[PDB]
Amino acid sequence: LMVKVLDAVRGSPAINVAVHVFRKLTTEEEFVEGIYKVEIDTKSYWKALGISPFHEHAEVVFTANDSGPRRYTIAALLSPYSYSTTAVVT
Amino acid sequence: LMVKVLDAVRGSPAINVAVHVFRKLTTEEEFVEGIYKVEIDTKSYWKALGISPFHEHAEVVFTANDSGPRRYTIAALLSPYSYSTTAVVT
Amino acid sequence: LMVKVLDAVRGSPAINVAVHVFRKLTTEEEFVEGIYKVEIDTKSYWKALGISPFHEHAEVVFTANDSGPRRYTIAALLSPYSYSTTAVVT
Amino acid sequence: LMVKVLDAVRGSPAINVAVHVFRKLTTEEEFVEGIYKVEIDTKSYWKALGISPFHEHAEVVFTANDSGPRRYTIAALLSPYSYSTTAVVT
Amino acid sequence: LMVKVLDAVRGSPAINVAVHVFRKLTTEEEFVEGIYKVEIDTKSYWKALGISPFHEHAEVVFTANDSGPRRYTIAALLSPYSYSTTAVVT
Repeated sequence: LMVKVLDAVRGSPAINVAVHVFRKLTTEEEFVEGIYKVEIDTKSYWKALGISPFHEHAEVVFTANDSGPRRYTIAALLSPYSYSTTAVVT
Repeated sequence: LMVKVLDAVRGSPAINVAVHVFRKLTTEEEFVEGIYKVEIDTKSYWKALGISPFHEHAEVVFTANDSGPRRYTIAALLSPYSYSTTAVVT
Repeated sequence: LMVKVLDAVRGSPAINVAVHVFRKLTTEEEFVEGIYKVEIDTKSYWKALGISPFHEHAEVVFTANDSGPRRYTIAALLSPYSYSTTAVVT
Repeated sequence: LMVKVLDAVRGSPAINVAVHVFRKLTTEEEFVEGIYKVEIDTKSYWKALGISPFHEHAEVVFTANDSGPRRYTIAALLSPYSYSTTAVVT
Repeated sequence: LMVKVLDAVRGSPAINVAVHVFRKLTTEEEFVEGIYKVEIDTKSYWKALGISPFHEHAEVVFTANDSGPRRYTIAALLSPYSYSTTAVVT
């Protein structure tokens, strides 16, 4: 096994490189999560409550209200640039 | 095995490279999640509650209300550029 | 095994490199989480409450209200640049 | 095993490098969390309450109110730059 | 095993390097948390309350109010620069 990336560079590039080499209730093992990973406004309400939740008798009301004014302005996500003009105006 | 990417570069490129080499209740193992992964406004309400939820007797009302003003303005996602003009105006 | 990244560089590049080499209730082992990972406005309300929550008798009301004015202005996320003009004006 | 990154550099690059080499209720072992990890406005309300919470009889009201004016202005996240002009004006 | 990063440098680069080499109720062992890790406005309300909280009979009201004016202006996060002009004006 032998990988080679970007051996010779002349100039001024804008580079995003990720080299991953692998050789060989909730269970996760022998992994990698989130190599260049972006989460914007990620919501998780109920996750992995437990072994025995709400088992015998339960009266549950679940109101999830996502509202209100929300502005997300991203000029560049995971987007390298060179000799470029990036601007957000208002 | 031998991979080769972008051996020689002259100039100023805008590059997004990802080289992945592999050699050989909820269970996930020996994996990779999210190489250049973007989640915008991702919602997960109920996930993996548990072994015995709401087992015997349950009275559950589930109201998921997604409303309200929401503006997402992304000029570039995973989109490299060179010698370019990127702008968001308002 | 032998990896090689960016052997020779002449100039002024804007570089984001991540080389990962691997050789060989909630359980997570032998992993890596968050190599160049961005979380903006990430919400987790109820997670891994416990072994026996709300077991016998429970009266639970769950109101999750996400509202209000919220402005997120990011000029560049994980986006290196060279010979570039980046600006956020208001 | 032998990795090599950025052997020779001439100039003034803006570099973000992370080399990770691995060789071989809530449980997490033999891992690394947060290599170049950014959390902005991360919220976790109830997590890992305990072995036996709210077991016999519980009357719980849960109101999570996220509101109010909030401005996040980040000119560059994990985004190195060289020969560049970065500005936030108001 | 032998890693090599940034063998020869001529000039004035702006560098962020992190080399990690590994060889071989809440439990976490044999790990590293937070290599170049940034938390801005991170909130954790109830975490790991205890073995037996709210066990027999509980009347709990939970109001989490996040409001008010809040301005976060960061010109550069984990973003080295060289021959650059960085400014925040108001």
